Amino acid sequence: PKMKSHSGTKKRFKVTGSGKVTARKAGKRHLNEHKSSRVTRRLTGETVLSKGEAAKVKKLLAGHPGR
Amino acid sequence: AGGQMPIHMQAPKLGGFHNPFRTEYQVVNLDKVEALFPKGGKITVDDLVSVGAVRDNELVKVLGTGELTVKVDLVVDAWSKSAQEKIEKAGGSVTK
RNA sequence: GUAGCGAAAUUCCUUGUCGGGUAAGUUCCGACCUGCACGAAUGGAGUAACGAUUUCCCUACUGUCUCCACCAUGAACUCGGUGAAAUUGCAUUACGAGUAAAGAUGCUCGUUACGCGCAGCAGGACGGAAAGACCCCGGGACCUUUACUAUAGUUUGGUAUUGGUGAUUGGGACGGUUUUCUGAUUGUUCUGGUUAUCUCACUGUGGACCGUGAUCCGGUUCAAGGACAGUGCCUGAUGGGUAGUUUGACUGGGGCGGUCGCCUCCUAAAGGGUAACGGAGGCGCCCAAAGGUUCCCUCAGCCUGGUUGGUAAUCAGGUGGUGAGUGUAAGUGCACAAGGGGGCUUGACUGUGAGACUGACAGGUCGAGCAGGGACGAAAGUCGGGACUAGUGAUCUGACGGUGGCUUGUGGAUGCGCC
RNA sequence: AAACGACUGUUUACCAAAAACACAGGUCCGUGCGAAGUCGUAAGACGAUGUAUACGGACUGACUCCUGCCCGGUGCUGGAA
RNA sequence: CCCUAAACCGACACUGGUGGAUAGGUAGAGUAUACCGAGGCGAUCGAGUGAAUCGUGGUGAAGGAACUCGGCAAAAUGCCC
RNA sequence: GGGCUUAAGUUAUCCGCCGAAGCUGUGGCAACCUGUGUGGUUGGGUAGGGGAGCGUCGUGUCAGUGGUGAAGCUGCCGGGUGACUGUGUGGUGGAGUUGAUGCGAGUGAGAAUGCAGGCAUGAGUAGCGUGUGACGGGUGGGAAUCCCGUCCGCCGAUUAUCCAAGGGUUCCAGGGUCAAGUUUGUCUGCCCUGGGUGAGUCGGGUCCUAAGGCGAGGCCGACAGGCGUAGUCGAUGGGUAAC
RNA sequence: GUCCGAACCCACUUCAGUUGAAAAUGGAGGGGAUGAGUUGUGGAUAGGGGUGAAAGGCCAAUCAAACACCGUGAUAGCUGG
RNA sequence: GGGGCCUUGUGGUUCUGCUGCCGCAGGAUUGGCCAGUGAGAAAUGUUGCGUGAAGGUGAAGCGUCUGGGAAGGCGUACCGGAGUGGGUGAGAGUCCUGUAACUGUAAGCGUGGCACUGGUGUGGGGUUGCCCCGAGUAGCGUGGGACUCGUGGAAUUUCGCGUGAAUCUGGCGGGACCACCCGUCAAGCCUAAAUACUCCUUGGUGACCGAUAGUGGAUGAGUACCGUGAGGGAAGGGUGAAAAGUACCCCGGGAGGGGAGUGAAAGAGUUCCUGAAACCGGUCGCAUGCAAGCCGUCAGAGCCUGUGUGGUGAUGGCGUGCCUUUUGAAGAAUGAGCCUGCGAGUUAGUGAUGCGUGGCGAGGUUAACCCGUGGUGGGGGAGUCGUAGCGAAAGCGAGUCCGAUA
RNA sequence: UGAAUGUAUAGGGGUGUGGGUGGUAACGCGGGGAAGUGAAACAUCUUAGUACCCGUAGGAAGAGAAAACAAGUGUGAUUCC
Ligand SMILES: [Mg+2]
Ligand SMILES: [Mg+2]
Ligand SMILES: [Mg+2]
Ligand SMILES: [Mg+2]
Ligand SMILES: [Mg+2]
Ligand SMILES: [Mg+2]
Ligand SMILES: [Mg+2]
Ligand SMILES: [Mg+2]
Ligand SMILES: [Mg+2]
Ligand SMILES: [Mg+2]
Ligand SMILES: [Mg+2]
Ligand SMILES: [Mg+2]
Ligand SMILES: [Mg+2]
Ligand SMILES: [Mg+2]
Ligand SMILES: [Mg+2]
Ligand SMILES: [Mg+2]
Ligand SMILES: [Mg+2]
Ligand SMILES: [Mg+2]
Ligand SMILES: [Mg+2]
Ligand SMILES: [Mg+2]
Ligand SMILES: [Mg+2]
Ligand SMILES: [Mg+2]
Ligand SMILES: [Mg+2]
Ligand SMILES: [Mg+2]
Ligand SMILES: [Mg+2]
Ligand SMILES: [Mg+2]
Ligand SMILES: [Mg+2]
Ligand SMILES: [Mg+2]
Ligand SMILES: [Mg+2]
Ligand SMILES: [Mg+2]
Ligand SMILES: [Mg+2]
Ligand SMILES: [Mg+2]
Ligand SMILES: [Mg+2]
Ligand SMILES: [Mg+2]
Ligand SMILES: [Mg+2]
Ligand SMILES: [Mg+2]
Ligand SMILES: [Mg+2]
Ligand SMILES: [Mg+2]
Ligand SMILES: [Mg+2]
Ligand SMILES: [Mg+2]
Ligand SMILES: [Mg+2]
Ligand SMILES: [Mg+2]
Ligand SMILES: [Mg+2]
Ligand SMILES: [Mg+2]
Ligand SMILES: [Mg+2]
Ligand SMILES: [Mg+2]
Ligand SMILES: [Mg+2]
Ligand SMILES: [Mg+2]
Ligand SMILES: [Mg+2]
Ligand SMILES: [Mg+2]
Ligand SMILES: [Mg+2]
Ligand SMILES: [Mg+2]
Ligand SMILES: [Mg+2]
Ligand SMILES: [Mg+2]
Ligand SMILES: [Mg+2]
Ligand SMILES: [Mg+2]
Ligand SMILES: [Mg+2]
Ligand SMILES: [Mg+2]
Ligand SMILES: [Mg+2]
Ligand SMILES: [Mg+2]
Ligand SMILES: [Mg+2]
Ligand SMILES: [Mg+2]
Ligand SMILES: [Mg+2]
Ligand SMILES: [Mg+2]
Ligand SMILES: [Mg+2]
Ligand SMILES: [Mg+2]
Ligand SMILES: [Mg+2]
Ligand SMILES: [Mg+2]
Ligand SMILES: [Mg+2]
Ligand SMILES: [Mg+2]
Ligand SMILES: [Mg+2]
Ligand SMILES: [Mg+2]
Ligand SMILES: [Mg+2]
Ligand SMILES: [Mg+2]
Ligand SMILES: [Mg+2]
Ligand SMILES: [Mg+2]
Ligand SMILES: [Mg+2]
Ligand SMILES: [Mg+2]
Ligand SMILES: [Mg+2]
Ligand SMILES: [Mg+2]
Ligand SMILES: [Mg+2]
Ligand SMILES: [Mg+2]
Ligand SMILES: [Mg+2]
Ligand SMILES: [Mg+2]
Ligand SMILES: [Mg+2]
Ligand SMILES: [Mg+2]
Ligand SMILES: [Mg+2]
Ligand SMILES: [Mg+2]
Ligand SMILES: [Mg+2]
Ligand SMILES: [Mg+2]
Ligand SMILES: [Mg+2]
Ligand SMILES: [Mg+2]
Ligand SMILES: [Mg+2]
Ligand SMILES: [Mg+2]
Ligand SMILES: [Mg+2]
Ligand SMILES: [Mg+2]
Ligand SMILES: [Mg+2]
Ligand SMILES: [Mg+2]
Ligand SMILES: [Mg+2]
Ligand SMILES: [Mg+2]
Ligand SMILES: [Mg+2]
Ligand SMILES: [Mg+2]
Ligand SMILES: [Mg+2]
Ligand SMILES: [Mg+2]
Ligand SMILES: [Mg+2]
Ligand SMILES: [Mg+2]
Ligand SMILES: [Mg+2]
Ligand SMILES: [Mg+2]
Ligand SMILES: [Mg+2]
Ligand SMILES: [Mg+2]
Ligand SMILES: [Mg+2]
Ligand SMILES: [Mg+2]
Ligand SMILES: [Mg+2]
Ligand SMILES: [Mg+2]
Ligand SMILES: [Mg+2]
Ligand SMILES: [Mg+2]
Ligand SMILES: [Mg+2]
Ligand SMILES: [Mg+2]
Ligand SMILES: [Mg+2]
Ligand SMILES: [Mg+2]
Ligand SMILES: [Mg+2]
Ligand SMILES: [Mg+2]
Ligand SMILES: [Mg+2]
Ligand SMILES: [Mg+2]
Ligand SMILES: [Mg+2]
Ligand SMILES: [Mg+2]
Ligand SMILES: [Mg+2]
Ligand SMILES: [Mg+2]
Ligand SMILES: [Mg+2]
Ligand SMILES: [Mg+2]
Ligand SMILES: [Mg+2]
Ligand SMILES: [Mg+2]
Ligand SMILES: [Mg+2]
Ligand SMILES: [Mg+2]
Ligand SMILES: [Mg+2]
Ligand SMILES: [Mg+2]
Ligand SMILES: [Mg+2]
Ligand SMILES: [Mg+2]
Ligand SMILES: [Mg+2]
Ligand SMILES: [Mg+2]
Ligand SMILES: [Mg+2]
Ligand SMILES: [Mg+2]
Ligand SMILES: [Mg+2]
Ligand SMILES: [Mg+2]
Ligand SMILES: [Mg+2]
Ligand SMILES: [Mg+2]
Ligand SMILES: [Mg+2]
Ligand SMILES: [Mg+2]
Ligand SMILES: [Mg+2]
Ligand SMILES: [Mg+2]
Ligand SMILES: [Mg+2]
Ligand SMILES: [Mg+2]
Ligand SMILES: [Mg+2]
Ligand SMILES: [Mg+2]
Ligand SMILES: [Mg+2]
Ligand SMILES: [Mg+2]
Ligand SMILES: [Mg+2]
Ligand SMILES: [Mg+2]
Ligand SMILES: [Mg+2]
Ligand SMILES: [Mg+2]
Ligand SMILES: [Mg+2]
Ligand SMILES: [Mg+2]
Ligand SMILES: [Mg+2]
Ligand SMILES: [Mg+2]
Repeated sequence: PKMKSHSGTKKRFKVTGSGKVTARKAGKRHLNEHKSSRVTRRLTGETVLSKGEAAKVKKLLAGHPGR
Repeated sequence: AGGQMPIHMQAPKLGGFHNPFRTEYQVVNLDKVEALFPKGGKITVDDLVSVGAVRDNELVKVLGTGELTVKVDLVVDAWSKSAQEKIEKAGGSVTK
């Protein structure tokens, strides 16, 4: 049978043109008042995963190209 | 992950949405057009770019990375501004 | 906490104390009350009779014993027949003092010992038999309850079954008395609450009759109820009656106690890092100034003089470099002040981030330069909160504001996305 | 002679026969009969071919003398501004 | 045909369990017990041998619970008038 | 440990030797690096990673081979760095199977208190299930254990006799001694063959009902089903004619 | 629901057995033995249920939820191989 | 849309009543386009085909050699629309059974199809005044279920309980809802084929098993046996080509053996092919009764043998099992009495992701299915991956996104 | 024929007209409907509408001739791949 892809991984991770795995930075959904604009700038970007985490995400995606 | 909140839970969900009616433009470049129609392709068409390679039964947008030293009449579905500018500079045209 | 009872089937201390019994009595039985922690239908205190119940004593009686002996028998033992069992890494399987996974037939150093049988005894082979029940850890089961979430049942009201006619009580329709109105209303319709009636709805019932010569059942009828009850659906309450489950870890075993994230110091062995239920403390804030900027100032202590006034309030002179101070722990800092004061302000900005620091990662931290638009300063310039480092919470889901990217035939709407 | 249970009985087949259970007696609560209670989805049935001197539940446990104070908590019963 | 069993229930040709009927004599209250009757059996490995020891019985000087957690077991008592 | 001071004790110092799978010499194997004439470095190893193989079975193809003896089994003589092996040589055996090269695996066992069978160990050991047998004669290949007889002992509210339940041919006669019988056995409740059970009255049915079961219709229940009327069964009882 | 005591029913003590004669018995005593007695035959109650003079006892020789089959090759961060 | 209202049209008529002495309908052998045993508003005899169940025919070899036996060897011929097998005393194309090919089928309830009989039967155009078009239904509310959708922005669909419509200028659907547009006409019914399956029947097949395997079952197998019952549930295959199964004699009561016969073989004698290991013995060689032994190993005398290598081994040195699990085990931690057999990394996906290798290459590749009853081959490009990325997306595009066209 | 009873029905008496009963390996349709398991606990969810069960077929069944899709043209019953 076909292998299903992981739903959370589908919704959370992207794969770039060069095979890099990127996610959205965590920690900016709420409780933003005490955070400086510098902290929000650090948390508003797009993070590139480490090699091990990227391999795990690629295993979780059943060939799904990411969101 | 051993009980630690796993990456696929700690990372925030990329939100957004998908366009239900999004169409994807098969793209051909001026490098490829020049290479596959070197003898000054007079009137290239969707069928001609398909017999070369455009993956037919799709819209056949033409993009403009290249030089296009020849004169060519593209007759395709949509084109980029730089591609159009290069085409009229070389002396060709686009249609549709 | 009464009557009564009490070192008791209850008394920890405890062999309480006294008295009886014995030559000697932690037991006994009668008392004391100092009841750790009696007590009146989970009955209190008694009680003739009863007890293969528990306890103490006397007598009789005895191999229970001093202290065993002897006799006969079923096994044991020899011969003939028949003929298992658990167990089993191995074998030509000594002792001593050692050594080693800390208890050796098997290793070391020594000592002793001819080969093989038979009857015996149980010190060892950590002997055999049962993948320890005790303990802990994982799972399960059943039990309990004011654990959680449900549920049968019981119960509430609505509504359907469900109709007829009334009164007695509230809200309008509605005009046309009042006085559209603070206040009164009536009639003409409409709609709630409550309540009493009526009866080929219904009740599964009391009598009679018939199916039938049947204590079932049904039908007819009478009586009694009666739109109630019953039942369906919806709904609130109740519900260990029942069901599924949860009930953390660390820990010099576990339990109890304590602890769990963040910050500072020491341990920490002069980079960084470094554990213990190691040694000390803090944090879950605060401040519209205690932020920004610009200019100005120097403290604490000590000595002397001085109304109230004293060690110490305010004042003067002298001395005094950090020992004062710092919103808040501690350290590193800060007198060039980052400490004290005045002026003007909102940078406690928007768009950014070269380049680095630090973590397994999520992440945490610093940051030049630039644009916009400001504050302060004559300018140089400084300003993306606070001398620095704690004052915090990923994701999910939902919410508000803005934006308008998307919207399933189109236009809206609605929903979503983005910030 | 003391403790316990009044007694005869009953009980852990296969480690406990007892001071445990039962018991006669006692009290409280429920039940007006299609009873309450119980089995069952229901019809039915037991209760009972019984009718409050009965039936069901609870605790106590022959007999003698007795059974005190507390309704704040919880439960039950009644009441409904 | 077996049938208070070698034939049934116990895996056995198993010192266990299995309902009913008949059931004489003497001693005796007796269907207890002893020895016998009607009738039936000698039991399904034997032969020996004074070992220790274990089981099962027997007797015991003087003492008489000194035993032991405890008079456990045994002994004594026992019937009729 | 023996023993040692007459050091074989301590200490300073000198001269020798012993001593490892270390080093060196010699011979073989292997991995890697290197310019590729040389040479250099390396080769303990659990978990584990990489590489290259042995053996078994099936199978495509080619070459074959086999009663002048395949497979299997079992000796001897050999071979390889290993799993293993000989195209050496016998024995047993009686119908298949070898080499090359591919292909496919139910492809390798010493452990799982593993499963099945066979067989050891304990061991000629414990036991042979309450007891009283003795003798004379007989039978027989064989007799404590079979038959007959005589003594003796045992049971006798049962070790007797007859039923029910249950069993099912064990009953009788004759033949038998592999197995079974806790020994032996000529014997048997065993084996083999044949035979044996006679009812108007006995015990049941043809008669009766109890508890209880089933239950025409029926009532109840989503279905499945529950209950129950009329009935109809059901002895452990009633009724019923022989000694 | 008297007394002593056989049958009968029981199971208090002790010894033996404990690879037993026996997966609970045997020897010696012991309790009840006209009663809430005991026993034969047939029947009824069934597994979250039965029944229980109540021990969580018993329900076909292991019952804090029987047995058989099925879901099923349940699952096991554990032990073994 | 239909009914109605009309302008016409019914198969050529014997020539009946009614509507108007117009027309309508019954009528009757006869055409007849047709249509038929089907779901089709229906269902009743005679004639044309190859066959299934049984059968029939079915080609073509001898001679020598060794052997118990020829299918083997050697020589030499034949058949083949037949060389697929399986038998026969060993390995057969021509010995047997068959096979190829052809043929028969009477019969079937036969069956399938055809002809005949026989049975059944037209519309087109206009019109809209009117009439009809499936009701406790659709909807709505509520409590549940199914839809990717787990109550939600909740369409569509469904059950219980309430409530309850329009009906053509109408109803429903197009994911709340409304409008328009597009589609469609629910609340009546029947419908072959492609699809699923095998207790059975017939034929065939297997890099499937070969008696601990394969069914539990190659045999009295759901049997023996166990359980009250539901239920559980085995083990045991092989003489030889042919019984020619050992006449007769001897020891023995027999059992068993010894002679002899049968047979190629009897050490193939029925417990019978082959006959391994554990295990149990006889014989021979050496060692062993002064010795402390994880049982071996290295050194090594003597003896035996010499089939000149082998067997044995006095005596000396060194030396604490295997596995598991462990910081650490000879361990007095676990498991194993012994041998033989059996017993654990598999398989399936046009799964995911690497690598090796082969093909093709800016292209690669098919899936279902169709053809090949002749297979493993050919077709099939629907799809799918590569061919452009960036963005939540509109979109833009070698750029894009955040941003101010920074 | 017609009860109570008036209509009449229930019922009763004929007649025998037709059908039913039960079995069956898989496949079908309609309905009822687990748990172990997974989620490293667990309750939503999962397992799974699976196991099992009830009713009921046929040689196949079910479905089926648009109150359908589509999205601007169009497709034209259902089933299956
Ligand atoms: Mg947000
Ligand atoms: Mg902010
Ligand atoms: Mg956590
Ligand atoms: Mg005292
Ligand atoms: Mg005390
Ligand atoms: Mg005293
Ligand atoms: Mg009181
Ligand atoms: Mg009280
Ligand atoms: Mg008390
Ligand atoms: Mg009392
Ligand atoms: Mg008292
Ligand atoms: Mg008393
Ligand atoms: Mg007693
Ligand atoms: Mg005395
Ligand atoms: Mg003896
Ligand atoms: Mg002997
Ligand atoms: Mg030590
Ligand atoms: Mg020692
Ligand atoms: Mg030693
Ligand atoms: Mg040794
Ligand atoms: Mg000995
Ligand atoms: Mg001995
Ligand atoms: Mg010992
Ligand atoms: Mg032990
Ligand atoms: Mg134990
Ligand atoms: Mg254990
Ligand atoms: Mg246990
Ligand atoms: Mg639990
Ligand atoms: Mg249990
Ligand atoms: Mg109600
Ligand atoms: Mg109501
Ligand atoms: Mg009234
Ligand atoms: Mg009335
Ligand atoms: Mg009235
Ligand atoms: Mg409870
Ligand atoms: Mg509970
Ligand atoms: Mg669970
Ligand atoms: Mg835990
Ligand atoms: Mg502790
Ligand atoms: Mg712990
Ligand atoms: Mg440091
Ligand atoms: Mg350091
Ligand atoms: Mg550390
Ligand atoms: Mg300052
Ligand atoms: Mg702020
Ligand atoms: Mg940077
Ligand atoms: Mg920090
Ligand atoms: Mg600026
Ligand atoms: Mg200025
Ligand atoms: Mg500050
Ligand atoms: Mg400041
Ligand atoms: Mg979550
Ligand atoms: Mg659409
Ligand atoms: Mg922003
Ligand atoms: Mg007293
Ligand atoms: Mg006392
Ligand atoms: Mg008593
Ligand atoms: Mg009493
Ligand atoms: Mg008593
Ligand atoms: Mg009893
Ligand atoms: Mg007992
Ligand atoms: Mg009473
Ligand atoms: Mg009632
Ligand atoms: Mg009654
Ligand atoms: Mg009491
Ligand atoms: Mg009160
Ligand atoms: Mg009170
Ligand atoms: Mg109240
Ligand atoms: Mg008898
Ligand atoms: Mg017996
Ligand atoms: Mg028997
Ligand atoms: Mg007498
Ligand atoms: Mg007697
Ligand atoms: Mg006699
Ligand atoms: Mg007899
Ligand atoms: Mg016997
Ligand atoms: Mg002797
Ligand atoms: Mg005596
Ligand atoms: Mg004497
Ligand atoms: Mg004496
Ligand atoms: Mg005397
Ligand atoms: Mg005396
Ligand atoms: Mg004493
Ligand atoms: Mg003493
Ligand atoms: Mg005594
Ligand atoms: Mg005595
Ligand atoms: Mg050396
Ligand atoms: Mg070396
Ligand atoms: Mg060397
Ligand atoms: Mg190596
Ligand atoms: Mg080395
Ligand atoms: Mg390894
Ligand atoms: Mg040959
Ligand atoms: Mg072979
Ligand atoms: Mg090969
Ligand atoms: Mg294998
Ligand atoms: Mg083996
Ligand atoms: Mg075995
Ligand atoms: Mg032996
Ligand atoms: Mg002997
Ligand atoms: Mg012995
Ligand atoms: Mg002996
Ligand atoms: Mg003996
Ligand atoms: Mg005897
Ligand atoms: Mg005898
Ligand atoms: Mg005799
Ligand atoms: Mg006698
Ligand atoms: Mg007598
Ligand atoms: Mg008979
Ligand atoms: Mg016979
Ligand atoms: Mg027999
Ligand atoms: Mg006989
Ligand atoms: Mg014998
Ligand atoms: Mg005989
Ligand atoms: Mg005989
Ligand atoms: Mg009769
Ligand atoms: Mg009856
Ligand atoms: Mg019926
Ligand atoms: Mg009768
Ligand atoms: Mg009868
Ligand atoms: Mg009495
Ligand atoms: Mg009896
Ligand atoms: Mg006892
Ligand atoms: Mg004992
Ligand atoms: Mg008495
Ligand atoms: Mg019964
Ligand atoms: Mg208890
Ligand atoms: Mg039992
Ligand atoms: Mg349970
Ligand atoms: Mg499952
Ligand atoms: Mg498992
Ligand atoms: Mg273990
Ligand atoms: Mg022929
Ligand atoms: Mg030939
Ligand atoms: Mg319609
Ligand atoms: Mg709708
Ligand atoms: Mg709804
Ligand atoms: Mg759903
Ligand atoms: Mg709806
Ligand atoms: Mg729409
Ligand atoms: Mg249909
Ligand atoms: Mg088999
Ligand atoms: Mg074999
Ligand atoms: Mg076998
Ligand atoms: Mg049976
Ligand atoms: Mg031959
Ligand atoms: Mg042979
Ligand atoms: Mg054999
Ligand atoms: Mg053989
Ligand atoms: Mg010697
Ligand atoms: Mg030694
Ligand atoms: Mg350890
Ligand atoms: Mg060991
Ligand atoms: Mg050992
Ligand atoms: Mg262990
Ligand atoms: Mg072991
Ligand atoms: Mg084994
Ligand atoms: Mg395409
Ligand atoms: Mg049928
Ligand atoms: Mg669950
Ligand atoms: Mg779970
Ligand atoms: Mg788990
Ligand atoms: Mg159909
Ligand atoms: Mg059509």
